[PDB]
Amino acid sequence: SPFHLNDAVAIVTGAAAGIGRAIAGTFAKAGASVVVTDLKSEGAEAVAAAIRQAGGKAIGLECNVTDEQHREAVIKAALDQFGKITVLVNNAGGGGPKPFDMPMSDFEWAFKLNLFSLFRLSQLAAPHMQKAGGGAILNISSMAGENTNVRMASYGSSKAAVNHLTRNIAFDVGPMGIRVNAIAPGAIKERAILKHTPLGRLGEAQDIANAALFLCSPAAAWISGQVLTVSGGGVQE
Amino acid sequence: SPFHLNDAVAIVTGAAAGIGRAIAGTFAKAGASVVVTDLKSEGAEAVAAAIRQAGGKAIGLECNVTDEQHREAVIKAALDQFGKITVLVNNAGGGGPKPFDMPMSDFEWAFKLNLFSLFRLSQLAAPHMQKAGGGAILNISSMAGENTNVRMASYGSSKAAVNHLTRNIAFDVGPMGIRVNAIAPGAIKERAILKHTPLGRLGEAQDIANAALFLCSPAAAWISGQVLTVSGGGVQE
Ligand SMILES: NC(=O)c1ccc[n+]([C@@H]2O[C@H](COP(=O)([O-])OP(=O)(O)OC[C@H]3O[C@@H](n4cnc5c(N)ncnc54)[C@H](O)[C@@H]3O)[C@@H](O)[C@H]2O)c1
Ligand SMILES: NC(=O)c1ccc[n+]([C@@H]2O[C@H](COP(=O)([O-])OP(=O)(O)OC[C@H]3O[C@@H](n4cnc5c(N)ncnc54)[C@H](O)[C@@H]3O)[C@@H](O)[C@H]2O)c1
Repeated sequence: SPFHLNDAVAIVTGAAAGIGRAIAGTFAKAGASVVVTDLKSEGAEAVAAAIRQAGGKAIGLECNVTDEQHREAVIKAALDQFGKITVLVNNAGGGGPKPFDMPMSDFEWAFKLNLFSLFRLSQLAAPHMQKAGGGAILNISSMAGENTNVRMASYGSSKAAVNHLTRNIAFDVGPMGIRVNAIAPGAIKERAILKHTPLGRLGEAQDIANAALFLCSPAAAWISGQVLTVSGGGVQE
Repeated sequence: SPFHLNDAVAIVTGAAAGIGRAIAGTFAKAGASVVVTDLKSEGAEAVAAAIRQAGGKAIGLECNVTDEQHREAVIKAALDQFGKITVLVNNAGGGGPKPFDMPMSDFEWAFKLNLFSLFRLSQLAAPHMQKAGGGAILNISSMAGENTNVRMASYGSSKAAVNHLTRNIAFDVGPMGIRVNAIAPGAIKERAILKHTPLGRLGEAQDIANAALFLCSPAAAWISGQVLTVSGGGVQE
């Protein structure tokens, strides 16, 4: 079936917990060899070890995605261990509400963490994807990227930039055989949140991971440049 | 796995050819009992017979989706044949370039065919989907819904209303356990088209059917109100 990742090699960032952990484990179960990375070296090792215990192939490494030396070490470790790179999941990111008069370093950090990092990791992975005959990049954005609200100058604008980068670089890397899509996750684990969620329950990490698996699999081979919101039907961030 | 449709009953409209035919055959392979419907009675029967011959469960019926008597008969036949309805794929639609000074009968027909039909079928299916424990509605839209161009007054505007209807009614039926999503196909089957298509190839019916299966399966149980464009990375109609 096209919904598997047979013979894939997937790098997942921010994968020690939450969404990134669920994607790592789901991708391994679907047949991918997984390079599990996280800011915290022990958290990444834990998830890679759990994947190996369950029968999958995985290694875990420390990677601060804002550190160019860490980025290059992940690319090299994927190639040394598994010989190619075909999938990159840019899940590491962060931030949140901040006042309009925030220090400029806070505003700039949001772009370094949420945007400059993945872009650079996309640059680093793309030639190896092309040489492997194609691949898939997946960016984890945020519903703040399409929404408008108070205290969102840095978080909303940096995640919107992730969305627009996704749509644009699909044109650049399509001819290399590479698809690029994004997922905007909703609230993943109260009564207030449920009032704005038509499906009436909070999201699970597995919900994001199932959509990630689709967008990174051959079942989505002709889908690129899309931002898919996984929110239970809700629109409010 | 979450990408199967076991014990589902899916109504697919406009399913004698093209995208609807691929959805019907794909959904049956994934486990659904399929009610194949089309304006052309004999085309729908041929597709259902091929599904049965491949080992699936299907019946074929005539249904002009613009005819309220046909819409009621299809709902009743799905319940009479399989006892429930859990998936509705509103694929029947049409239209195309028309001059700005078109007869009003042409302008209104685009809304009768592309929008009023699917709204009514969604109304008729929804109470049965709730009694069956929940369900999924999938609307087949068009990239003309979000694009802007000449000669698009009726086709572009009516397909855009489908996109917005999808997002809005997800709020209404979410509490009934029903998800509503749309797929906007691009160029599904030249040099000019490929020039604006990053992935370098024309779209196939099976590309739409693979996305349809994802969005109607438990793998997308917390995805609603989305419009997924399947276009090879392209943005132009
Ligand atoms: N606003 C929203 O709607 C929303 C909601 C949830 C998640 N998200 C996005 O999803 C992604 C994952 O978030 P989450 O909620 O699962 O986070 P989480 O806190 O559950 O886990 C994040 C993981 O990433 C790691 N990490 C943090 N900074 C890092 C860095 N610089 N380099 C590498 N790894 C790092 C952490 O150690 C942690 O293990 C993020 O991009 C986040 O912005 C957005
Ligand atoms: N604009 C785009 O980019 C684009 C491209 C492809 C498809 N689409 C959409 O996808 C859907 C299917 O398109 P396709 O290319 O597979 O069409 P198709 O011509 O291959 O087949 C469509 C089927 O629908 C049936 N049909 C026509 N009118 C009907 C009616 N009133 N009631 C019931 N059935 C009817 C036909 O008999 C035919 O079997 C349509 O909604 C179409 O608008 C849009």
